[PDB]
Amino acid sequence: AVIPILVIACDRSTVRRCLDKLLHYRPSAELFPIIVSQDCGHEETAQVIASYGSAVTHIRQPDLSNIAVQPDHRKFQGYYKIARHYRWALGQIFHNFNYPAAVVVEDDLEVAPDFFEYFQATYPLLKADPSLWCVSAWNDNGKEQMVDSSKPELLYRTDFFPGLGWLLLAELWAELEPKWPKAFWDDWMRRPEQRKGRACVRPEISRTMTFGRKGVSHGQFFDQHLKFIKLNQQFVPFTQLDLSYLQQEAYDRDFLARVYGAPQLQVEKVRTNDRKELGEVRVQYTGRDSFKAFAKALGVMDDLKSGVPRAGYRGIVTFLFRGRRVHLAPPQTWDGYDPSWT
Ligand SMILES: O=c1ccn([C@@H]2O[C@H](COP(=O)(O)OP(=O)(O)O[C@H]3O[C@H](CO)[C@@H](O)[C@H](O)[C@H]3F)[C@@H](O)[C@H]2O)c(=O)[nH]1
Ligand SMILES: [Mn+2]
Repeated sequence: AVIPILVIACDRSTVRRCLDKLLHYRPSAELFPIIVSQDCGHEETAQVIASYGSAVTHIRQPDLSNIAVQPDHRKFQGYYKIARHYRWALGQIFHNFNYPAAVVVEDDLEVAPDFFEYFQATYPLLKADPSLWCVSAWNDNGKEQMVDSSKPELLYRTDFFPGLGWLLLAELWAELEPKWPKAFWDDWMRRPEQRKGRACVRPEISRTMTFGRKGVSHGQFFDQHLKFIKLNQQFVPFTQLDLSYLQQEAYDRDFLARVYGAPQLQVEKVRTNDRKELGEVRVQYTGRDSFKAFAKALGVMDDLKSGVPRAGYRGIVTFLFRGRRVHLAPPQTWDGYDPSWT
C-alpha cells in the first residue's frame, strides 16, 4: 500500500538532516512518497527543501497571519501556529492527495535504518484492529540503560499517544478534523474524549530521535529527557516477523498474564539490585503518590497526561532497570484511568 511520509517544517534549516536520513533509508519512492509541508515562509529553509528537487513534494501553508489567542495564552502563539499547520497539512494529505494513511514526521527527527520497514509491517495491524489508533516510532522511556539491546524487534501496545514519528489512517483524520483544537494538539489527542480507549503500537527501542534542542517549546524537556532517547541502529526485518501477538485479544490475555504472573518485589530491592535471579518482576503501586515515588526511584518518566503514564498500558509501565525487566503496575483490579492523577 502507499504510505506517504508527511514532514512538517517551518524555519529550521536542519530539516536537511531529517530529509537526508529519510531519503537514504527509503526502500521505494513509489510506496513512500515524501511530502514536505512548510509553514512560516523562512527563505533559507525553503531553499534547502527546494534543493532536493523531485525527491520530495514541497507544499506551503497558505495563511501566514498571526493568530488571535485566548486570554490565558499570550505566551503561546507558536502552539496555535503548530495546530493550524497540522490541520492544513493533514488536510492536504487526506483531501487533496487523498492518501489512505500517512506517517507524520517533525523536521527535527532523525529516523532509524528500519523506520520504513517498521511502518510497512504494522500498517496492516492498524488497518485490522479498531482498538488501535496509531503506530508510533517512539518509546517514552527509551533511554539506553532502560531498553534491552538484545530485543530490537520487540513491540508493545500503549495507551499513551507518543507522537514523534507516527502513522494514522485517513479514517482517524475523518474523526478528528471536525473538532481539531486551537492549540496543544497532542495533549488534546491524549484526552479520553479523543482517545476513546484506543492504543498505539510502540517499540522497545525507538525508531526516531529528536535533535531539536531549540524550537517552539523551552528546551528543558529536551535537555532533561528527550535528548537521551536511544535511536535503534540494528535493522529488524519486521515484514518477515509474526506480529499477531499485538492483536488486542492476544495481547490483553498474554501480556497481562505475564505481568501479573511475575513475582512482586519491593521497589527498594529492585533499586539496590537484590534478588538478581529474578530476571522479570512486578513493582506494584496503589495510588498517585506511590506511582510518582516508585517511577522516580527507578528512573522512569513520572508525568501523566489525562491520568495516563508515559508508555503505560492498563496502567503498566514496562522497562529495563540494571538489566532486569520491570513492570511498574497497579493492582490487577485496575479498571480505567483517572484524569485527576496529575
Ligand atoms: O510556527 C510554527 C512553528 C513550528 N512548526 C512545526 O511544528 C513542529 C514542532 O515544532 P518544534 O519542534 O519547534 O516544537 P517542540 O519544541 O518540539 O515542541 C512542540 O511539539 C511537541 C510534539 O513533538 C508538543 O508536545 C509541544 O506542545 C509543541 F510545542 C515542527 O514540525 C515545526 O516545523 C510549525 O508548523 N509552525
Ligand atoms: Mn521538536
